[PDB]
This record gives sequence, structure tokens and C-alpha cells, in this order.
Amino acid sequence: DRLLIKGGRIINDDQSLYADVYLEDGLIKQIGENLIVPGGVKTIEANGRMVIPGGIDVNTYLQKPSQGMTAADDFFQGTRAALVGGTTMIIDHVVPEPGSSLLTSFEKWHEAADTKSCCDYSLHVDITSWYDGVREELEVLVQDKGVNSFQVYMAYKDVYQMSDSQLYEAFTFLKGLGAVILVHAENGDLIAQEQKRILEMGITGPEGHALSRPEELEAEAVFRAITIAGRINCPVYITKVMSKSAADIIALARKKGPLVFGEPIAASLGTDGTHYWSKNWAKAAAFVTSPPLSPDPTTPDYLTSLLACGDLQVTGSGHCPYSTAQKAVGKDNFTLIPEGVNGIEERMTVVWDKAVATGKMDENQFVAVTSTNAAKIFNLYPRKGRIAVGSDADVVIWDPDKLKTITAKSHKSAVEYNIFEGMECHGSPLVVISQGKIVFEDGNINVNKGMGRFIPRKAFPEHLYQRVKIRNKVFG
Amino acid sequence: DRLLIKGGRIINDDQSLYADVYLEDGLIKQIGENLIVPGGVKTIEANGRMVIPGGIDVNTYLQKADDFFQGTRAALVGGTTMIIDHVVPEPGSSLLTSFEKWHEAADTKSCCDYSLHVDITSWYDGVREELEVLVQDKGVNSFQVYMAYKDVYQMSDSQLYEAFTFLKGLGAVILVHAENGDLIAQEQKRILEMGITGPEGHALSRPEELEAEAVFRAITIAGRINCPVYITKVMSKSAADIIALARKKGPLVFGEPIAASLGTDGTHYWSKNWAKAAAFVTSPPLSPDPTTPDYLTSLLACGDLQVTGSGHCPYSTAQKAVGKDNFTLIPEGVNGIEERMTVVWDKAVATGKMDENQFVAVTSTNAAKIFNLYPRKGRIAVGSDADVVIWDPDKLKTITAKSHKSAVEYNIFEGMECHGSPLVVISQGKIVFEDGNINVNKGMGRFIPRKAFPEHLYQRVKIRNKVFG
Amino acid sequence: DRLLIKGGRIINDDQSLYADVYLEDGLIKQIGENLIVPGGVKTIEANGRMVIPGGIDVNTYLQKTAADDFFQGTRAALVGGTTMIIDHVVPEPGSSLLTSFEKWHEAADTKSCCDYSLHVDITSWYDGVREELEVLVQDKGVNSFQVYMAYKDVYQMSDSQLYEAFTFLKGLGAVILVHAENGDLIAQEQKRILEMGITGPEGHALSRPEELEAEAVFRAITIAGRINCPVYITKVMSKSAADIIALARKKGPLVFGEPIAASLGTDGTHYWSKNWAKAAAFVTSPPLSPDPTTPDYLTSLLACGDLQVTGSGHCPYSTAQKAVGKDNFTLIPEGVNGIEERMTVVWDKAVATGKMDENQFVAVTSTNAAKIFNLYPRKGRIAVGSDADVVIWDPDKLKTITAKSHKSAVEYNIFEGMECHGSPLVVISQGKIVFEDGNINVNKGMGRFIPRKAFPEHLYQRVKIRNKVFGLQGVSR
Amino acid sequence: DRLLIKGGRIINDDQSLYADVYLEDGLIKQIGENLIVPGGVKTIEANGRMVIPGGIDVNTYLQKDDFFQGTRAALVGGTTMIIDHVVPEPGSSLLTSFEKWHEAADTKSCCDYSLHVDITSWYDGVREELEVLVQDKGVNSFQVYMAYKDVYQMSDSQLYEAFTFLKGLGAVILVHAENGDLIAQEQKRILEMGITGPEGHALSRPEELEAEAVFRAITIAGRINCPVYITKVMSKSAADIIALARKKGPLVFGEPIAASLGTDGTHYWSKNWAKAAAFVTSPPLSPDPTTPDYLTSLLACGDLQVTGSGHCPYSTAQKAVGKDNFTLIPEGVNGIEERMTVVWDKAVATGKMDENQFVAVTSTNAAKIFNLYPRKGRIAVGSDADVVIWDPDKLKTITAKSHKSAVEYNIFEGMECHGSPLVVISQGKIVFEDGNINVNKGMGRFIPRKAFPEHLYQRVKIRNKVFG
Repeated sequence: DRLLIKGGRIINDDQSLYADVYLEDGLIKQIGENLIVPGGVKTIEANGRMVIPGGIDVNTYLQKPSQGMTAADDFFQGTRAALVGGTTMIIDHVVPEPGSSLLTSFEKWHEAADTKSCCDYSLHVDITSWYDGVREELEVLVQDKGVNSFQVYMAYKDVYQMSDSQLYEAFTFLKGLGAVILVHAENGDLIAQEQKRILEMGITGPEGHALSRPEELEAEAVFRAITIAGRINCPVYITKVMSKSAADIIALARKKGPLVFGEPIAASLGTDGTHYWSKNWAKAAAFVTSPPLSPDPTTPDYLTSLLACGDLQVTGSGHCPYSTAQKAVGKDNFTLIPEGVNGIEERMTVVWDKAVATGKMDENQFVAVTSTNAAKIFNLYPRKGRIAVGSDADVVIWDPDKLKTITAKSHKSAVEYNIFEGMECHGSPLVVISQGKIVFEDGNINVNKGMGRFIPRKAFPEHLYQRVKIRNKVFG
Repeated sequence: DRLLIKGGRIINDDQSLYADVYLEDGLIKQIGENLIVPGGVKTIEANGRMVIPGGIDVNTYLQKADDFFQGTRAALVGGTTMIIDHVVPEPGSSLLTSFEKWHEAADTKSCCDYSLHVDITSWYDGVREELEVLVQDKGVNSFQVYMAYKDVYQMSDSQLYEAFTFLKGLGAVILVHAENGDLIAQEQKRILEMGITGPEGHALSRPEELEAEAVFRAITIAGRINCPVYITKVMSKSAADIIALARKKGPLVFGEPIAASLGTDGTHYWSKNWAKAAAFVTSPPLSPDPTTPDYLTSLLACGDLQVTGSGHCPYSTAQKAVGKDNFTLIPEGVNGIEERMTVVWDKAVATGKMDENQFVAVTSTNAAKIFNLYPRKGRIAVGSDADVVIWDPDKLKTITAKSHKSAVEYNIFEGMECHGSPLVVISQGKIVFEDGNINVNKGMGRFIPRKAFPEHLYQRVKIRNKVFG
Repeated sequence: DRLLIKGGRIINDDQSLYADVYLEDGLIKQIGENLIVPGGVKTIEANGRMVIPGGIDVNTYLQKTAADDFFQGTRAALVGGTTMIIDHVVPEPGSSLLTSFEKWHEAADTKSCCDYSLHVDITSWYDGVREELEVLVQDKGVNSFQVYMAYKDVYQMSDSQLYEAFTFLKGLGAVILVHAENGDLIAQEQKRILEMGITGPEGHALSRPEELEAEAVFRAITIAGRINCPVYITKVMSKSAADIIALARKKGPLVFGEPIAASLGTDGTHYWSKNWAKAAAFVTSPPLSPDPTTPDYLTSLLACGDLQVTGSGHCPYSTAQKAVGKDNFTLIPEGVNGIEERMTVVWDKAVATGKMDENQFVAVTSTNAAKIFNLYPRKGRIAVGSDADVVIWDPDKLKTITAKSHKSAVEYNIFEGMECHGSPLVVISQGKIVFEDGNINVNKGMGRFIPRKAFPEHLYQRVKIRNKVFGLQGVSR
Repeated sequence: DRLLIKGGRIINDDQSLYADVYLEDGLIKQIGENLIVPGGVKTIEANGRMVIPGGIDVNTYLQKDDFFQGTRAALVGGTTMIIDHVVPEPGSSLLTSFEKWHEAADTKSCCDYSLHVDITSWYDGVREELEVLVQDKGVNSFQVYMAYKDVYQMSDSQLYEAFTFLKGLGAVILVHAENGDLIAQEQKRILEMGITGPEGHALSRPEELEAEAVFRAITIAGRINCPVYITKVMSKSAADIIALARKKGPLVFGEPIAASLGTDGTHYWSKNWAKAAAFVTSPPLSPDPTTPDYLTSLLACGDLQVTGSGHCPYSTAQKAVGKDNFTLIPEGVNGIEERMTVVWDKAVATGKMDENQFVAVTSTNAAKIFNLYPRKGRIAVGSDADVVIWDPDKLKTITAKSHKSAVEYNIFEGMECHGSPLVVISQGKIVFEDGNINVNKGMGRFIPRKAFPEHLYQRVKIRNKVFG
């Protein structure tokens, strides 16, 4: 079908233009002032509002397993939520059983997504163990399946955690495949010791989750991951930046040389972790994810500052909330609570409120950190995250003045609590368009189950590897 | 006129693609892999070489031995297809008269497109009205103020606050020459009384501390008023760090290292050869710390410094010999208009610090976004001006005073072996450099007018005005 | 007289030991466990409590008709654990320093309860100021002078005047003190804030942002590093200005910072109070930071050593004296309280939290100050031959600061309601018990002026070497 | 026996005072101007020269040249006490390696000494031996390792276990901070580039791997709330890590050694293999020649606190074992004799710090940290008679021909130092008097140290109450 957006302000990461936009066959066909349109073309009046590239959520965990349970938002309900929020593409993390085949787990995830997802999607593969025969499955995943990003774990002792030797092995190998190396960075050995100590103190409430994983343990694992990456000369991507001190580590490392990228998630940019000390156990357990929200209320603004000057580059969600019934498995033991929070619907609205409405960054920067930087990093740039002739027709009409108060009483998630409850945000989407067709307009949702396509990603993204290739020949 | 570039790797600041570039009528007309062009169309084979937008030198002092023709000629040889030259009036005289004088001399001599900075050497009565004329009528959106040169060009803190507020009202880019003029004065007296008269005394009267100080004062003023500030000629680690730290906090500060400070250091002031030492004399001075050119490049790579310039101001040995007995009398300027893109490439891309995309960003694209010239300049895209360089990353160039396109006897990058230089240069749809042959037209360059309120700078300012109040 | 403290834990900046202290004729005579002494001596049982040197407040403005005179202040200082203060002499711009110093000296010698020394504030760099500075140093015994970068066309010196003053004071071997705020920029913000329609005390904080302090501080350091002299930054009030100092200390320049009890204990959210009289009580220069995270941050820097001394900047004014600027914030008199609360606030923020130990507490309340200003080991040390200015400190004695209980006539206390975990029990000054079990036994005019010698070693030993080191020269060519 | 120093300017960490010092029975008995003394006393005129406390070298590896020639060299150098590292096999007992170290030193040492015990493996049964060492044997300092994979290296969990136990014992926890797991991989990477020379040592242990391990060591200690001590700070990048932590809270102490303060690692690239091998120590000397300057500044402002030497003497023949593989070259440099002289030259003569700070970083701070103050590191009545008369003008140029070591190469070769010891008194005996050496083998005493040094543990005690 065919569609035309008249009289808008097109925002890209590089510039802004007043021009009309014409979409046909799931692509942007023309951009200009006086356009030539063929057959049955529907017209949408933009009225001077911003025309931006639909968001790319780099970090989603829609079918994440934790404590024997699956996240409450599946691929259908998850991506339904994303679209309402202005997110037109996600990259979901595939989470294999430690020891199980990556291929088998990839097909399971692909099957579930292709039948339920409302929007285009890519997949990360989380390498949960460095087992014998893992290297051949990785090669197939890069060259045949179309996956260019793999996540390794420094936390979760004796479950997901890799040693310093194993990390070195895996960074080198993935570097050879030209993959983006994602890292969940928290010291798992110290966490294990601290959880043990806190429980034995009598502290069973969700606060103990935040006390057993203070920001220092994140700062350390982040620095350790950057050190390894700089030895090997490969790009390293830090997922779920939750702390001012981990962000400072990333910042300092970018001055020194190492190719490091940082990804705060909506949670860390929106709220803080003081809610762990809530008298309401249910509410407090809804905030539980790893790494935890910082109990320092000054973190959200500090992270947004770093996102503004370029030290943090992409935003995500880390969306994997559980239902109150699900979480209450850990009523007498915080380590038994399912880790995950919401963010997928709120991500662009939240980034906007903290970064643009406050004046820290402009609308051009907002586009980079919600979609464009993500596409450059993961090798999707011309296709996704740009309003250009030839690119996919994933567009959002954004109203910088439209008010929205985030509540669990109106959110498109299955869970009872929302970590941004009562946050009054100054800037919301009006119209969201996915794959050429309108999915959200005037508060009405028209999404199709299974309509999203899997987007394959080529190895060796130039944004990351162009500097790697040069540093290889300088080294020797 | 009609031109086609086959088999080149097109390099913008955002992505790189293998495609042909098709030029006609002063603009890029088409980009694609299999371009169907008329028979007989003049074709250039790039053969895997890089196709980058021609550089934009943001800091040039050509007008104040080498004329404006020779300057843009050397620019073009080095890959710079646009300059922004600084208008320098005597303090008290009309800005309009000095602008018109510059504009005339350039329009008849410039080989490449150009814009103009106007330096506000004095905040005299009646300067506000002239500034409105320069912005709305004359197409100038950038102005430099000085904090150095006591009793000559220097503006007090009260004056600077007034100037920044008024210039914020116009939507102008405020450039700053940041050194403490009052303290430099005291340091000049002390060094002269010590018997030091040679050019080494110019570096000791202007230590990096005094630079870092004025830079910080400049940012402080800008942060209070809520206006962007642009720091010209970043020469020192300490000043650079001030800028890198202020970016993180809030204020809208931009740094411009010049080729000189990226390529060489200031140990050459201590040479036994007076004529060699004197050639390095500029303000602010090259840091005597040899670790400076790497550090600066590192900040360019991460994003703390944004644009590169040259600070080009050619003086002959005879013209420099004026200060043979007093370093404060030595004319201030170095070379670099030609070497700029070659030096930046060698220090930042050849070493591995950054890639070819960020190279384009620091040599053209960022300057365009800042001074309101994008996407007209600094991008290879349909509709943009045909200012295109066929860059060869492996082509050897040795910088010398024998082969360079200037009448000055000494080069500050003398002996520097670079790996990556221009092969073919295209300005306004026409080939001006090819196979070592220069083919430039005297007076061919057009003046480019720049609107006020560059979106890159002022969109944040606009939002901040609503928030802070 | 003659006094013996037994069973106490003597705490100096360098170590802590269990011993008894024996005082005689205002000096410490013996320290040991089995002291052989006369058997008719007055004796105080400490019971394992801390015996620390009496504090030194390096920043007071008591002589500015006031609600509290020099006597009420020094009485309050003693009760709070402070046994010596260094007051600023504030002359008229253009007038004589010698004349104003004698006026301050006269009033102080007849009112002071405790020992005292005097800072001389150079309000103007007038023709013939150099001759009087030599006199104050060589004849009167003043080694510290404050210059102002703030207050345009009143106290402010230009960059050129500062360089001139710094070089001349270096030659004298004086401690250069600096009130660092950009005067010119404050003026511009003052005009703008008032035109906005803001007349309240909140406008004081808005016209003097923390970035304007930071700037002047960096400038002051930049000048001091070039001349090679020690610079002392009074009233460090902001995170940004404390960082400038921390950084400069690593680069070379001999810079010292002085946070006051105010900036370590409370913030400036109270400027935005509905109650005008309360908000006006907080008004001082530089202002308290609206950033509530500031007092902790500064205490951290005190504890790692980037800040060295604590003062109070005490300048007492009644609610009726403040009300001069009820319709204009710039006319409000600048001054807060803290001469009585200083050591209690510093302890509660620094030692009760675990940031520093009792030993560093001694360093930051007396010893460092003494070293800097050339009063060591006369003051700031419990050692044989040192002055008998002793305090018996109980690390667990609760004290709630209120306007009802404070030793002052002022209606408002900036530390109002703050609960503290460490107080003074016994305070001894010149060998006489001046505070015991709540009882205040002071003597008006008892306090001696202390002359301070030029060229204190703690600052100028490094200067004397760097002068000889000053390498790199013009080439012969 | 009995001794009197007149006309001298006593320099302590806190003040300087012109006064005379009287020594008797190995202690300092009187300090004053006109002292009443017995008749049979030797009088030394100081002539306005500096009278400072003898140095404390906190980092020596003499038994890993013997104990006698080292403490001789130390004495000559100004250092009147060293703290030597007891290094066991990961197949030997701490109790036995201790007594083997103790018996060797007590019969050879010229100056007073204390012992560190290096915990090379966290084995089952170690906790009992440690309780013996603290309570019965007089050791309050222990060093754990994060480098040397599968030999000395402890896992993070073992560090956690170890830091906790040691904190309960009231000890000083020393860390050798380099990442062993990454070093091993970088060794291979450099060997397969065909670099076998000593320069391969510097390249296989870049500073990033030290800074990482330091930061991880600090991070652990902050969770446990114990004081942590970083030995052999060799890099700006590690030194910054330490600097930044100090202002954030954690109780961290850093010990640059004379080598990293006085020279750099450009000498690994020397054409003469024997010389470059002589510079091989771990962590390596930084190839960055800005390092020694940077490190001395950090010593000046207070971010580094004590100076050691890491003195580990190997002859050229013993170094030759790794002529074809840098990984087999024994790690050790010299510095026990030079430590004070070098520190004076780089810190005091440059004007970064004054003589008072000089005493701090050469003795006093050490004494505070390891619980030897005010017995050591202070000229005061009752304190030990370990005095040095220091001449700030006396030239000492450093050469392998002149030094008191059987090694062929000196890492401070040809450094011209202004400022050196004139007289050196140890235990109230003159052992060095302007070139004239008179030491006695075995005269040095073992000095036991108590647990819970207040300099470190006063703040821990408080932080134990506040956190929970």
C-alpha cells in the first residue's frame, strides 16, 4: 500500500528538512516539496510536527528465561508495545541453555518471532557457555543465518559467567568473524560472595539485590572488558550501563583509544533505584533487573549528559518484565526473583523527556541515540534509522509538545507495575508507521501478528571495524 | 559541465559505499553503481581510491608575500575546496568598510569557494548596528572576539558578556581567541628584562596555562548566557582538557585544533637558526611539550575537538626579520593551508586513531554543520556542491619548502613523510588538480553567504531558553 | 595556673597514645603515665575520652553596632571546641591598613576570650600600600593577607593588580588569601536577576552561580603558578571549585583550599524558603550550593587531602540588620554562623561517617592550619613546650544544634535541627578551664594576640627550591 | 655506644628544628640545645646539615648478593631498615618459609629488618598458619598475587576470602596487581611476533593490565571494607586509578619504587642484551618516558605515600637463562642503595616536595602503615637511634663500578644526583661516615609488628558500624 506525509519537519541525525515524504511497497520512495504520486495514495497531514526514523531497540529480552519462567511480554505483545511507543524495530537476545546448541536455540527464537512479531526484528545470540564445538556454530550463525552480534557474560557465576581466559578466547574469535561483541559487565565472583553475605544478614527483600551488586562491581567488569578488548584490538559494546561510575570508565577509555560503545537503557535514564527500599514488596520487586538501578538519584541526569556529549551512543530497553505472581517466587529470597523490568513502550518517550525536553540535546541527537547510532553499529544504517530514499518505510510522526503521564493503568504491557509510574513526559508520538503501513494513529492500534520480517545483518560493520583493520597493520 | 567518477569508494562522515559519482552544472547529479551516462562523457577512473568531500578550512588569515590567489591555489592542491577567511579591521574603524575591502579582494583572486569571519577587534559605540547589517544583509554568521593583546584587541569580562549576549540574539557563531592578554603582558615584560629576545621568548611569554585560563573563562561566560562558544586555535593539552570537561557538563563548546598543533610541536623555537624559529611564531604558540600533537589528535578521534583548521598566515623571512631584536614584533602566522588534509590524515587515520569517515567529519562535514553550510558542502550526496577529492590513502607525500605552493622560505612540517594525499581535486564541477598539474582560475571562487542560527548549534539553545527561566 | 588531665587518649594528627597531660603556666610541661607532680593539683578524669588540641578557625569576620561583638564570638568559639581564631581586618578602600589593624587589634585585645591572630584584607591596591605591608609583616606580626576578585569597583583587583600583589606578597613571605569569585560577571547577573523581578535571597544564589567561583579560583591558581607562590582559596563552597583545586595540586602549583563549616554541613536549598528571615540568614559570599550533594563531596576531598583546613567564615547579623535588603538581595549583609558549630559539624560529617579518623580530624581542625600560618608546633599539637589549648572530646556525646541553645543573639541558625554525634566536654584555654559540664567560665580580654613570622616552612621551602630550579632559558644563538 | 650530634637541623615529617641529639643504648635520649651528658662521648658536628630519620625500604626481595651485602648497601644508601618479602613455594608452608627467612637474616643482617610473608596459594590449612604469623611471630603484612597464572595467582573468590580473613586478623594487605590470565595470552601474542628480547617483557605486560588488576584489587577491598596496599606502582595509568579511588572512599595506599621514579623502560630496547635484561622486573618499567615525572608528582600531592625499591639482585649469568625467551629471565632490579638518593633527586631537587615530605615518603608514612611509628621514622625522645646526616649538596653519581653489589649492571647507571648521606647511624652506631663503612654481620634485629595499625584500622572500625 501507498502513503504520503505532507508538510512535516523530517528529522535525521545530520540535519532537518521541511519536505513531503512518499512511501510505496515498504520503502521511502520520494522526498521533496512538490511530489509526484501514482495510484491509491492515502494522505496524512503532519502540520509542522517532526518526521523521525522509527526507533531501534538494541536490547530486548522478550522470551528471556529466569528461574524457570518466561517473560510476561511475548513476541506479539512485546512488539505491539514497541510500536505504540515509537519503536519500529527491535533486536532480541536469544538465550540458550548453557551447554545447548546455539543453532537449535536460534531456530526456536526465529520461529516464535516470525509467527508473533508485529515489527521487523534482528537477533543477538547470547553465548552462555564456551563449550566444545561452539566455534563452528558461531561461524554458521554469522555467515549463513545473518547474526552479527553476540553477548558474553561476566556475571552469573558458574551459570553464564566466562573466565578472563574464556573471554579472551571469545573476543579474538568473534573479532575474526567481524561480529559486534556485546558484554553484560558485572563481577560475578564478588556478586556471588555478596549475595551469600547479605542473605545471611537477614536481608531477604529486593533491596538486598541492589546491595549485593553495588555500582563498583559494574565499574570493575566494564573496565576489565575494555582492557581485554584493547589488548586484542576489537570493538566492545557495553550493555545495560546502569551506573555513573561505569559510564565514567567508558568515557575515559574513549579518550585513550579502545573502541568502546555504551548502552544505557530506558530504566537507568528514566528512574533510579530508591524504590527497592519501598514498603511495597511487589513494587520493589518490579524494579529488580541486572545490573540494578542505582540508588543514587543523580544517575539518570548524569547518564543523559554523557549520552548528549557522545560518550554513550545508543539507547535500549532491556525489556523483560515479569508478572507480580511470577516475581513472588522470591518472596523470602531476593536471588529467586526473576530479573527484568519494562521499558519497550516508554523508551523513546523517556529518552525524549530527559534529554530533549530538558535541553541537553536537540531533536537531531535524539534520532541518533534512539535509532541511527544503533543501525551504524549493527550494520543496518542506510536501511533503518534514516529518512532517505531507498530506506525502509519505518517512520514516526513525533509531537514535541504532546503530554503523556506514564501509568501501569494505560500501558500496553501485561505486568501490574511500571517503573516510570507517574512520570509526566513532554513529547510523544502521534502516528507510527511500520513496513509502509500505519500501526498507530490517534490512540488506535492496528498491528498484525507475524507481519514483521527478520532482518539479516552482514559481518564487519564499517563503523566499528574500519579502525580495527588499520590498527592491525600498525601493531606489527 | 558534465563529469563521471567510476569505481570509487565514496566516503562521507556517516557511511561509505562503492558507487559512481556523476557531476553536472556545479552539483552532484546522481550516485549509483551502474550509471547510464551519455556517450563521450568525460570519465575519471578512481579505481578503488577514496572519493571524499573537499575540505573546509575554518581558520585562515590570507589577507593580513602570498596573496589570496596563491592561498586558495595551495588550498586546492592540498584538497581544501573551501576556506573561511578572517576579516581584521583596525580597532575603531567600521566593520562594514573592512568587510567590503576583504570581500572585493577575494572575489577577484579566490580560486575556490569562500566565506568570511569578521573579527570584532573593538567594542566601539555603533558596532551593534553594523553587526546586524553583517548578519542579515551581508551573509556573515561568525565573528571572533579576542581576550589576548592588551589595550589593542582585548575585551574585558564586561565587554565579552555584552558581546556574547548580543551575538546570541543574532544567531551568530561566536569564535574566541583565548589567551589571557593581561598576564601575557606581565610575562612579556619579565622575559624581555631577562635578556631573552629570540622567538623562544614568544613561547615563554605565552605558556599553555594562560591559554587554558582564558578558554575556561570563555566557556564560563557562554554557559551563563546560554550561547555556543567556539575556541579557535587549540594548541595545548591543558586547554583541550578544559574543553573536553565542559562538554560533559553542559555548555555548548567547540574546539578547533589547527594543522600546526596536530602535526608538529614547539621545540623548534629553541633552534640555533633564528629564521627557522621565527617561522613557527604564531598565537597561541605551539606547545613545547612533544606529547601535545598526539594528545590533541586523540581528542579529535573521540569527539572533544570537532573541526580542523590551518591558521594559515604567510610571512616571508624578510617580513619576519622585523622582530630580529624583539620577539613581540615578529609577525604572527604559520603555514598549513596546503598541508592540512595530509597532516590530519597522517596523524589520525594512518596511526589508527580514527577511520576515513571521521576524517571527513573533522576535515569538512563538522565545519559545515557548525557554520550553516550543510548539506551544501561537506557531503557527497545528490544536490550538494561538486566539491570532490579523489583521495589516495597509499600515495606518498613528503612535505618540503622546495615543492610547496608558497613563497615562504620555511615550512613547519618540513621533512614530514605522510601516507595519503589527494590525486584529483574537483571544485565547482571542474578539475583543478590532476596528475600534479594545477589548473585554477583567478577569481573563479564565489562568496558563500551563511544564514544565522545554525540548527546544529542553536536548536539546543532555543530549548534551553525555555527551560532556564 | 596548674592542671592535670589523666586517663585520656591524646589524639594528635600523627598518632594516638594513652597518656596523661600536665599543664603549667599556659604551657604543656609533661606527658606520660606515672607523672611525678605536686599532690595538691587540680585534676580532671578523662575516662578514656579524647584529648585533642583546641581548634583553630582560620576564617572569622567578628568585627563587622552588631548583634554579637568580639567577646560573644570568642565565647562561642570556646564552647564549640575552637581555642583560637584568625579574624579578618576589613579596611575602607583607599584608607590605611596600619590604622585599621590597630583599630581591630585594640577592640580585640579588650574583648577576646581566646588567643587570636589577624588577617589583613587588602581592599584596594592604592599608591603606597607596599610600605604598610612591609610594616604589618616585619613589625606587627601579620603573615596573611586576603585579596578580592569579587565586588566590582569596591574590593576587586584586576588580573594585572593580582599579579602585582602576588609577586610582592611572595617577596614578603606572606600567605596569599583569595576571595575568588568573578566580580564583573556577578555584576552582569545581578543586573539581570533584578530586572527579572527577583528581589528575594534566592536571587543572591542565582547571581553568584558556582561556575563563577570555579572560574576565579582557576584564575587565581593560574597566576600563582606563574609567579611560583602559595595561594590560599578561602570559602570553598562548590563541587566545581573544589575539583579545580584537587586537579591543580597534582600539576604543581601550591594551592590550599578552605571549605567552611557552612559548606560542609548544610546546602543552599534554604534560600528558596517561604520564610524570608530564614533565607536571609543563609546569605554569605560565596553562597551555599543549591546542589544538596555538595557537603558530602567537599568532606570527601577534605578526607583525601585535596582540601586542608576548615574555617567557619563567621559573620553575625540580626534579623533586623539583614532586613536592610528586604526588597533587594544585594543589600543583604553577607554573613552566616558557624564559629560555635565548626568542630561539631566537621566531626559529624567527616568522622561519624567514617570518611576520616580522629587523627585527620585533628589535622583539618587545628594542625594543618597551624602549619600553613606558622603557628606549629605552638598550636595544633599536644606536645611538651606547646600552648595549653586542650579539648576533651567525647566521640559519642549527642548535641542538637538549635537557635534556642546556641551562644548567640542571632535569631536563626543555619545548622538548625542537625543532630550530631560528638561534642566537647572540657575546654581549656591558656591552661584555664573555660568550659566544663555545660558551665562557661570565660574572661573578657584575657586572650593574647599571636604574632606570626613570615616565610612559613610548610609553604615556602618548596618555593625557595623552585626559584633555584626555574630552568629552561633563552638560546645564545 | 654513646654519641652526640651537634649543630644539626633535625628534619621530621611535621616540622624542622635546630637542636642537638644525644644517643645511648640504641635509642634517642635527649633533644635540646645545651645537653647535660656523660664525659666519655663521641661528638659529631653536623655543621648546619640535615639530621633525618633513617629510611624504611618497604619492598625488598633479598633472599629470592645475600642478606648481608644488601643491608650493607641499604645502610650506605641511607636506609636503616628494610622489610623483606618471605617467598615460599606453592608446595611449602608459610611457617617454615618464615623461619628459613628469619634464621638467614638474623645471622646476616646489618640493619634492623621486618618480614612480609607472601601468600603464594590459598590452600586448605593456610588460615592457621596466618594466625601464628600475626599473633606469635610478629608479622602484620602479607602479599597476595593476581599475576603468574597457575603458580601464584588467586581467583577473585580467593581474594575475597583472603582479604576478609586478613582484615579479621588486622593485617596490612599487599597486592601484586597485574592480570595473570591476560599476561599469559599476551606473552604468546608477542612470542609469535618473533620478539624474544627483554623488550618482549614490557610489551607482554602493558600498563593497561596493571591498572586493571589494581582497580579490581581496590574494588574487592571496598566491598569488604579493608585497607589495601598496591606494591610496585610502575605506571601513570595505575597511579591514576589509585588517585581516583582515594577521593571516592576506599582505603588505598600505593608504593612506587625507586626504579619507576628514577628511570623508564626505554632501556628494554637497548642493543646490549645484558643491560636491557638487567631492567626486567614485574610490573615492568613503563616505556613512556613521562612516567617517572608523573609518578613523583603523585608522590608529592599525597596520592602515593611510601617508597620502596623492589630490590631483587640477579647476576648477568642468572639473567642469561632467558637469552632466547624473555619469559625465563628472572624478574628483579636493583634499588636498595639508590632509593633515597634517587627520590631526593627526582622529588626534592626538582622542587616538587620539601625535605619534610621527603622524610614522610622515605620513612614516616611507612612507619605509620606498618605500625613502626614512632619507634622508626621519627627523631624524637624514646625513638630508635636510626639517624642519618643528610647533605643536600653532596654529589653521588651512580655506577656499576662503584655500587655494593655483585651485579654487572645498574639500572640508574650514570645518573648524577645532588644530595646524599654523609653519616649513617644504625642502632646508635656509626656504620657509614663519608665513604668509610663499618658494619657488623648479624647485628640487625628482627622487629615484630602488632596487628591493627591505627593509621589504617581506625577508619575501618568506624565504617564497620555505619554501613549496616
